Amino acid sequence: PATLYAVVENVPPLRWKEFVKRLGLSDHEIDRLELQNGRCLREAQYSMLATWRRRTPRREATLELLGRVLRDMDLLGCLEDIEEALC
Repeated sequence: PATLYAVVENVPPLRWKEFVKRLGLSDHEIDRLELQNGRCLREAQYSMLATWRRRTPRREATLELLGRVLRDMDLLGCLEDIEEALC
């Protein structure tokens, strides 16, 4: 969960969907995330990091898949900040 808060802050909100597209989650589910709760953008972005752990069958390394997305988006600096959150 703490890593999810880091990804929500380190990753930009406006381009979050693009970051989500790099995540590989169903594109249509991404649009539905706003319906789940758009009153709180952090809750929406958190929905991706939270719903992903639930909907995706990833037993562990949830940030790992996200980290690879960061590297593709040149967000390695952000992962280091997110990594600091875990530490």
